[PDB]
Amino acid sequence: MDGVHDLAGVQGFGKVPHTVNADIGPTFHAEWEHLPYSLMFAGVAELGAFSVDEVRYVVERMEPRHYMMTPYYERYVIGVATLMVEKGILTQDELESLAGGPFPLSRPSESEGRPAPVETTTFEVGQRVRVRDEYVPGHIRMPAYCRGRVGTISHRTTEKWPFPDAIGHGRNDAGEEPTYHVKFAAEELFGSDTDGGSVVVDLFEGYLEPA
Amino acid sequence: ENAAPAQAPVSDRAWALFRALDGKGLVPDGYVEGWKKTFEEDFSPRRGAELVARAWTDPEFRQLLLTDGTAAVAQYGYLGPQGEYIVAVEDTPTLKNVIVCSLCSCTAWPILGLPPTWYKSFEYRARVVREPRKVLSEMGTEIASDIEIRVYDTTAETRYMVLPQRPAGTEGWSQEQLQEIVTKDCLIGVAIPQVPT
Ligand SMILES: [Fe+3]
Ligand SMILES: [Mg+2]
Ligand SMILES: [Mg+2]
Ligand SMILES: [Mg+2]
Repeated sequence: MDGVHDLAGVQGFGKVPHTVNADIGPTFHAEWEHLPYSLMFAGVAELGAFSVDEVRYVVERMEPRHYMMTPYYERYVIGVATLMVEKGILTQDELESLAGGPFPLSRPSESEGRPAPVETTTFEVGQRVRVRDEYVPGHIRMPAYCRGRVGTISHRTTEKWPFPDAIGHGRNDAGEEPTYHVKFAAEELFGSDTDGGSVVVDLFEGYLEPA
Repeated sequence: ENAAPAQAPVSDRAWALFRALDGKGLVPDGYVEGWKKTFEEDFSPRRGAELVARAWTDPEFRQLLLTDGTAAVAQYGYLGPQGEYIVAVEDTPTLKNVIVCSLCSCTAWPILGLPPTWYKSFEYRARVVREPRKVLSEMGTEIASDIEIRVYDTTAETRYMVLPQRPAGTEGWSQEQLQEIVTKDCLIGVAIPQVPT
């Protein structure tokens, strides 16, 4: 999904709000902040209501201006609540009644997702690959900066996982794929407009093709 | 036009979500409280620091950590949620590694701790992939022009830690002394371990 959450390479932001080894304060800065992650795990591990991929996607589905003005932990409160409503576990009415006011949720999905790709290649370390020139309206774990770009395999994972574009929509056809650490030259991604060296993206097999 | 939607206070919304689920018997006794304790006390960069200090003083462990991070971390019992498949990346005299999750906040929780607010910032997520030298400089870390900066974007299930270079002036230090100078920011890759004057 080409949403505003795909921030890598966006220009116009100011300084990162940190200097090295500065005090970051406690793990949680408010008494509610442990709830989003804890309730995510309740949903995933205890209820079996959704996957972690579905949580990433529901946050991507926040209305774009809403996403951009919402603190991190609050995005997950909104995301988890949205999934609970979508899965029929909770109603928005009861959330708003308990909250004592408005509790707007993420927007409905506009894609049913897609299956794990039928035809893929097992790549080897050192091989040149290109990120498939594909557009996916639902969940995908490919940041747009690498779409259609060429890099070299530095690692093939020894484990395999469900294809995000499927599991992120709760589909039954996510299969399993390894992922690949694909190293791109900075200039491949940003031309002359970068001060970096290389960028390594961890890409599912189904996002790749031989160069 | 472009206005924020009406919303109840975030604390009220977050607790409403808890109460709605808890009131239906869907949250086990002490469940969120247990996670809070895990997040605050167990998931910690002190663990990553222990791993780095060991790698610095044990060539055999260093090689295991760099080839099978998961197995190395498992020896200490530090595998966990968001830290099940670990890859450690080695800084060298010509290579500086830095970690980000540009798409959200993905972090090796059990060994780095939960990500700090700044790591989740739109500024870091947008900028470090494209201008890591300037970002690090602004944060207080100068990387010379000849050192290649390599940014790892945490886009799938691999969870990363940086193994920084061991600084001069630490020869013969104990593992405890070495651990002390490996900070959370060293493990993320935005800082270099510092030796007191
Ligand atoms: Fe993330
Ligand atoms: Mg975009
Ligand atoms: Mg030495
Ligand atoms: Mg001594």
